[PDB]
Amino acid sequence: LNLDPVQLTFYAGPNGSQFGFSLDFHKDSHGRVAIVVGAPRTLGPSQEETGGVFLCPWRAEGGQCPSLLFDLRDETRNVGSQTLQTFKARQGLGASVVSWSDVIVACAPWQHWNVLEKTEEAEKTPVGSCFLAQPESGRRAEYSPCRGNTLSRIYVENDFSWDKRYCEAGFSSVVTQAGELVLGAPGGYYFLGLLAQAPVADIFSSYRPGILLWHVSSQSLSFDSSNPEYFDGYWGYSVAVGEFDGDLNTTEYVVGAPTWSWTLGAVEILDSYYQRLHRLRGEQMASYFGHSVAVTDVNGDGRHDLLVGAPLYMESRLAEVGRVYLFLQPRGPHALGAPSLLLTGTQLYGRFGSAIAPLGDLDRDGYNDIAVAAPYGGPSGRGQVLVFLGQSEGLRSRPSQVLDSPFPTGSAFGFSLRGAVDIDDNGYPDLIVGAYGANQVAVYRAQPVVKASVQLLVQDSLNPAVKSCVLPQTKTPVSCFNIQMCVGATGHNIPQKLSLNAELQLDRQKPRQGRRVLLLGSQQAGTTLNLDLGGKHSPICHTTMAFLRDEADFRDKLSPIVLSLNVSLPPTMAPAVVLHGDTHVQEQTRIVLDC
Amino acid sequence: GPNICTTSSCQQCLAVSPMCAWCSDEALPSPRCDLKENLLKDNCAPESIEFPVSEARVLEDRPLSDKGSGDSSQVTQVSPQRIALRLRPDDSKNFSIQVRQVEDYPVDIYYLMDLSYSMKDDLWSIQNLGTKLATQMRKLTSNLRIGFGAFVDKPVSPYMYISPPEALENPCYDMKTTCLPMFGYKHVLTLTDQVTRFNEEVKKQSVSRNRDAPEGGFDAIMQATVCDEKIGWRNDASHLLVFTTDAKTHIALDGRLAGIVQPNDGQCHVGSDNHYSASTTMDYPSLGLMTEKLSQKNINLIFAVTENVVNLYQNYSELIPGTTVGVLSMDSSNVLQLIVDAYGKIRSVELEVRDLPELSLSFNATCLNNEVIPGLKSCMGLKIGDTVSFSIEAKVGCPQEKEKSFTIKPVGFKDSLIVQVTFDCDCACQAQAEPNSHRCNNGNGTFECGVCRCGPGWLGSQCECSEEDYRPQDECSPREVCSQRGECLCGQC
Ligand SMILES: *[C@@H]1O[C@H](CO)[C@@H](O[C@@H]2O[C@H](CO)[C@@H](O[C@@H]3O[C@H](CO)[C@@H](O)[C@H](O)[C@@H]3O)[C@H](O)[C@H]2NC(C)=O)[C@H](O)[C@H]1NC(C)=O
Ligand SMILES: *[C@@H]1O[C@H](CO)[C@@H](O)[C@H](O)[C@H]1NC(C)=O
Ligand SMILES: [Ca+2]
Ligand SMILES: [Ca+2]
Ligand SMILES: [Ca+2]
Ligand SMILES: [Ca+2]
Ligand SMILES: [Ca+2]
Ligand SMILES: [Ca+2]
Ligand SMILES: [Mg+2]
Repeated sequence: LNLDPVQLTFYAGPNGSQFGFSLDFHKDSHGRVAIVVGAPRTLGPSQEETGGVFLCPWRAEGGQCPSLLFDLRDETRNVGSQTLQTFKARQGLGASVVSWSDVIVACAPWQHWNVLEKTEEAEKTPVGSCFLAQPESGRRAEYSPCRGNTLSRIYVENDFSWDKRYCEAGFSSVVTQAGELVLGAPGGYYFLGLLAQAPVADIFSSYRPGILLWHVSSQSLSFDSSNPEYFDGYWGYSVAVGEFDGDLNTTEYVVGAPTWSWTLGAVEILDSYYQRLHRLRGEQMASYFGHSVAVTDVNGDGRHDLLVGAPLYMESRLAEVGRVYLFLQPRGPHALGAPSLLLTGTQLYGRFGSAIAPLGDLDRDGYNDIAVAAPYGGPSGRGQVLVFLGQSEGLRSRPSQVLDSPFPTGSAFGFSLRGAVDIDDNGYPDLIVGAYGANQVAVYRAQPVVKASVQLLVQDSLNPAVKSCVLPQTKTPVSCFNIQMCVGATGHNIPQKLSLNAELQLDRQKPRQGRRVLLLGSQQAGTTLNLDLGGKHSPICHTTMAFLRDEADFRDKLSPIVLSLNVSLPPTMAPAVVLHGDTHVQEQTRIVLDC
Repeated sequence: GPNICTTSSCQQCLAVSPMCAWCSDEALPSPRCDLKENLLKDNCAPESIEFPVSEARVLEDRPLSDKGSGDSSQVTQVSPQRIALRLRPDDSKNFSIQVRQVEDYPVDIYYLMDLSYSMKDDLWSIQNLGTKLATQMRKLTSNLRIGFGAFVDKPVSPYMYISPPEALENPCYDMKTTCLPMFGYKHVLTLTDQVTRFNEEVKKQSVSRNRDAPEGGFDAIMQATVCDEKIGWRNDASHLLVFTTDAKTHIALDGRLAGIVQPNDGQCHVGSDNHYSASTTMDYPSLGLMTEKLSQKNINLIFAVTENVVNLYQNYSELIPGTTVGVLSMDSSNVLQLIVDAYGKIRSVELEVRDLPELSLSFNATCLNNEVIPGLKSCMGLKIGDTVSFSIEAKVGCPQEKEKSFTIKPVGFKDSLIVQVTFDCDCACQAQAEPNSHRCNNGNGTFECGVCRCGPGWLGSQCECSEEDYRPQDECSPREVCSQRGECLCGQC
């Protein structure tokens, strides 16, 4: 709602693009936050297809960020017969970035790995990897469960089972609250999908430079499945962490399979033991249900809620426009299955739902908020971010704000969206929009929100011929009533330069020269006053006095008086304020005399 | 009868109701803005108001052919072809069109084959097909062009075996066999009627092998459709595209597995090498883009998929109108009958709307040829060359873009109709508007065909008074035309 569109933070990257495929907020232990962006198609050791990650300090003007190296070299180790080796060709370092407690985990899902066992070989297959690093410490603990030495003949022998040659671990990187790192591998089990879990502390403990194999304590890998629906399931395409079970103190992983059950799609909730507590499938085939998955409690009830993206949805306008499915967390026995809000974009081929970013209390509204992105939406397919507030009792169905791509067509503005981290540390979380091949990363800063609570004090009714008030000049006896207005500013971090303007309307329904009551001071049927609330918490109530003419004067006495007070922000750069809540009170006064 | 239109100027009376008119006489300022028959009753007999035309006048029409001689204009299937429409704002007009299948119709057929190892044997059953296909299609054509093309999958690392280096030269090295380097999509044989050249260009095909079941067929369909010049689709022909495969296929954004993210554009890249030049450097096409490009070029599509993946592919037919699925045999020796039934099923009428500008249309179940039987709506039973009647009710306010001509073209047939729909909303007197009517407040009133339209307080019949200034001037009465409260209420004086 309060995300500043007119001013944005622009971060540049390599001319080879991909700067913005994935990104996250690196929360420093000191309390600072900086944006870490993976560019999975930067230059290699010698102009090679590789990845790469940049670390941008949080700023406003922006610029060329420094680069954080993880691993770019074709290693080769001779374990007896097996001369195993790694290949950086199109590794994609930066396709998944997640940060936690001074550690950054950035993945290269398409990194290759071949083991030469004399004549036979393991084939140069994309096992993928995800490299961990504490930039302050400098320690690098690369993690790659799918790296192995089992030669291809063994795979071919029995049933091509328990394979990890092309798992592509790290297609989606997330980290729990405790620091446990979770990685997706869509290609695991012969292009079926597996997951990896390992403590970052344990990963750093068990890692040894040079050697290209380990087990790293009790790292938890997903179970291989022979179910036909899982074939080419593409599990671990997108992952997130949130609390969903009946017990606390445990972190669940939500994983998306956009091709589950013959491109139908699914999303699953897993514990650390991978018990599959809940699984919700898609509705439209080839709609890519699960491309991006987000976890946040926008309802404000505390219990986390689920958002699932289907950018390839074909709306029954059969127009290819994505859709975000919302799932509030209920208190039923087997609840959470039925979706509640189905948000759908407008621009054709917009891919509405490629990036769902939790935002938390974006506008100090008391409920969490979200930002969905359609990378090819908008007027001319540029791509647009749709901010949806909590609003309680569900989610804001309408876009509280629409952020337009300032990038040319095809930049896919809005592929990776992250929020839920107050970058301004002002109770107002910000948003970051990165896009694959964008070459630029945009950051939206939220602005203070002012809720208004408005009340009126007007006499309910009176005799038009009371004749108690006295006109100054003419000295005529007239009836009159007490008109007062009190508007107060609620919310957090309200700016002290507030200049709210209140406009009063007496007999609003009646037109001009059809009006009945009329102000003494200004001789007008309505005025605006600077009812500024800046610099104080108490409401301002400056009254007025409008006279009511004699019976014989007018004839609109049969019409009851309408007293509508409407408060609006001043019209006079960036407003830095968003009026919300009650802003128009129309308490009424009727005319009562005999009939 | 007070009616509704009575309860501002020439334009408003042409927009409030389809029936009421605005007497545009500057000699006489009665209901004025009311029903035209009432205007005759209140003596507006000349009816100076220029009503909107609100009817369709054709500009170009030709009779529907029966069998088709062969000329471009002698095989007319859709009547009419160019009409002009001038509906009034908020008015609905239903007009009928007649479409034909022209019976005999030259056909273009392109055969896309999954050149994977799993159906290499099937390629053998395809070696001698041109003679049989020509024999089975001669009865239902007069100029039958055929062409051939092959798809395997995107030749990228997760799908294409990349080591040992002999796998690049021979992907089936490990089974002690020789195959061809894997390719995305290649243009083997251009569209032609020469069966000898077809069976010559076949038998020269070497299959390849991919790592996984999902094939890259849709990326081949895209380039087959867009490269109309390369494939050689005729300007006037019944287009088909037979597509034979055994397993799943990749969809859009799957290229992230291969690391390629750029979505499928709308250009042709099949170059002189007759191969998909940018297969690796582009994502697989979405189903929506597939439907869009299969309907823009009228290229109907036929799915010859094995029994394993029928349900997967037939469900795509729902999301891609104009396509059919077929249970291809394991040996793929039944594709001849598959193409026969494809031509006998989808060419047997689909009405679809295109480039529609505030408009809405609906067809009232006319069909048949010129009759209207709501019972026999989805009766089918059409053999060939069937006329069909489609009466669409175009419903519209007044669009700001006065000039507009939208196109309606059915599925597959290139014969299209152009509706120059130009809504009439204003008046000729409105263009005149009499800006300085002498009788209206001393020659300053813009007498809009019956209404003065002037003055903040002097806005009467001659811009002289208003509902305001009500009080107990002597005209209708010595009060404030001129009576009790505001202008004049007769009897109240
Ligand atoms: C092609 O489309 C059809 C029509 O949707 C698919 O068949 C239907 O698939 C849905 C799954 O999306 C089935 O619903 C599920 O059924 C299971 C029982 O098997 C139930 O436990 C679930 O709660 C859910 O209701 C539906 O029964 C099924 N119906 C029929 C008539 O087949 C079909 O699967 C699609 N082909 C594919 C995906 O290859
Ligand atoms: C979580 O809370 C405390 C602190 O870790 C722990 O002792 C307790 O057992 C946990 N509660 C659970 C697992 O339900
Ligand atoms: Ca838990
Ligand atoms: Ca909930
Ligand atoms: Ca908020
Ligand atoms: Ca902030
Ligand atoms: Ca076969
Ligand atoms: Ca495959
Ligand atoms: Mg095959």
